[PDB]
Amino acid sequence: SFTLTNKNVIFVAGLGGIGLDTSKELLKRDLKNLVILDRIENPAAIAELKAINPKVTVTFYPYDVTVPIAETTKLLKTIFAQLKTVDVLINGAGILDDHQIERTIAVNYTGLVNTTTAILDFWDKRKGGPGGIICNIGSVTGFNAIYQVPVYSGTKAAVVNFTSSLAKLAPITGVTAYTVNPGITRTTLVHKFNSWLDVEPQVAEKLLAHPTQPSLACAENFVKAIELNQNGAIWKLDLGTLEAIQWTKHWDSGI
Amino acid sequence: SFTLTNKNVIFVAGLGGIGLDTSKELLKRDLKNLVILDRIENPAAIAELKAINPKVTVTFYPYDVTVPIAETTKLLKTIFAQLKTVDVLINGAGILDDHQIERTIAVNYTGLVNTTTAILDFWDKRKGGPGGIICNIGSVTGFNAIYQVPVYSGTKAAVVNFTSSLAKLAPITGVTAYTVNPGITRTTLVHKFNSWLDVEPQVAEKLLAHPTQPSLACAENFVKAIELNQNGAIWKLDLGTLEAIQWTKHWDSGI
Ligand SMILES: NC(=O)C1=CN([C@@H]2O[C@H](COP(=O)(O)OP(=O)(O)OC[C@H]3O[C@@H](n4cnc5c(N)ncnc54)[C@H](O)[C@@H]3O)[C@@H](O)[C@H]2O)C=CC1
Ligand SMILES: NC(=O)C1=CN([C@@H]2O[C@H](COP(=O)(O)OP(=O)(O)OC[C@H]3O[C@@H](n4cnc5c(N)ncnc54)[C@H](O)[C@@H]3O)[C@@H](O)[C@H]2O)C=CC1
Repeated sequence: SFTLTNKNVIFVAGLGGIGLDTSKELLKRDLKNLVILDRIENPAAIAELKAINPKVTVTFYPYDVTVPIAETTKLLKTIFAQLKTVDVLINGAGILDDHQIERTIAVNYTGLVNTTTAILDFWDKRKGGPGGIICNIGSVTGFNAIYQVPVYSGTKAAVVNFTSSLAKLAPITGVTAYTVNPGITRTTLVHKFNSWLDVEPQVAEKLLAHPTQPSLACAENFVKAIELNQNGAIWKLDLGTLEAIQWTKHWDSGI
Repeated sequence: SFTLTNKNVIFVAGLGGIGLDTSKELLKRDLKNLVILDRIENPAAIAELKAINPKVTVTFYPYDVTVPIAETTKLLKTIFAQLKTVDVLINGAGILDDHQIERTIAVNYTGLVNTTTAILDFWDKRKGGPGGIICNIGSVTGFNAIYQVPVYSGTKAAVVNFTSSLAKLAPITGVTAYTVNPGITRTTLVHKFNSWLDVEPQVAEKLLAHPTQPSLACAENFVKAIELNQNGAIWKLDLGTLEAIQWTKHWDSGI
């Protein structure tokens, strides 16, 4: 059975609203190492995380997912030299700002793809690596968009589809994967944000008038999903529950 | 009832395998103008297109969809100075090469989004424009991936999701939209191509063992879908036919 006990986890975007709560939730278990990679530099959050569980070593490295893949490789080299093995990679970076088209795509899709691609060099069983687990943070918008943020939603559709494909490639690579797709979660991401071409200037207000869940509840279900360790899962973390999507079979390549 | 008669159409990627056949099919109708934008330079094809229908004016402009949006704006300014009005925009650029991660995303999703965003400056009714129609070329891989090209399939998932959102924004912008999503079509795109991290080196050979359709049949159904002019349609152009797809409602924002 899978357990987080004595595991080495890399958490990209571990200091954000959902990230920090998920990091705190993870530290209730006796991981060996929790390595947080983020562009947020918050020494006080790191101090808090180090204080939760004395049995876990918490390390922070500054990281911007939009750098070229060679730079990600350089940092992974440093982290694998420090840890030797990495069991789980959580790719959680995301921005919500449809005024930033290039950056939305670079952070939410390209960066996630590149960190995954870069860690496959250390883990791919075809290269003699040990395999690994990838947990990608998608979004319910990858199933059905928030149409007022069309660019963002399309990036999340890409993450869901890409992750489902990674899971189908597990037999070849040895790396399993799944998405955790939160519903609307109360963080700074959704407190105030820009709709594409300002189609809906009151998008944040309108969205937050409907049901949401706190980041603590999302984090609880995020770690429960990790512990279930189900390759190919399309987990939905909405309104405080943990559910899973049955993706519609519209077409099949035959291969 | 919508008609292509006397319309002005901009077709990005109108000279490729599907593109050129669709351009020929469009010229069976009495368009006012067909403006082909592509990075392919094929003067013989442009002369051939001009000769199909003497009532239509065919103009070619070299164009690479990966340029920054301000460049696309400069080109569109020129086309609107040339023709005054544009009725339909077809975004059809695509590459299939999972060894080119950044370029696959830049061509298949970012470029499409940018051309759409640039033309909205001219068409958005909130900018005093006349509205318009956007036809985006997706792919069946946006419904269900070819998992051996996970980066490409994710880009197409993004196009389908983004286009659906454009259609929901029509009441605000005046710009309607739909995707045409071909199944496997016999063009040079699929004769030989690279899988992500070479997970499947014989991906083209394996895929081509399964059913494919001619690009001419795809083109016939592409123009039929344009003539149906259904805002929000998700068209599947597979095995020589045209069918709508009903997208599953897994989640709803409430707005
Ligand atoms: N809050 C919500 O309603 C939902 C959030 N999501 C996703 O959850 C994840 C976290 O979102 P929240 O915690 O709500 O937002 P947030 O804004 O508090 O956190 C975003 C996280 O991404 C990191 N990040 C952003 N750009 C980065 C870059 N270039 N390099 C490295 N890290 C970068 C931030 O520093 C932070 O760790 C994102 O992937 C978001 O798209 C999914 C669905 C719902
Ligand atoms: N052939 C197939 O099985 C399928 C094709 N598709 C899509 O259909 C479209 C056409 O593909 P095919 O005709 O089969 O392949 P193709 O390789 O013959 O045509 C690709 C087209 O995209 C253009 N393009 C590529 N990069 C560009 C750039 N940077 N700027 C401007 N134009 C650029 C090419 O010059 C050409 O017009 C693409 O969007 C492709 O993803 C969708 C599903 C099935």
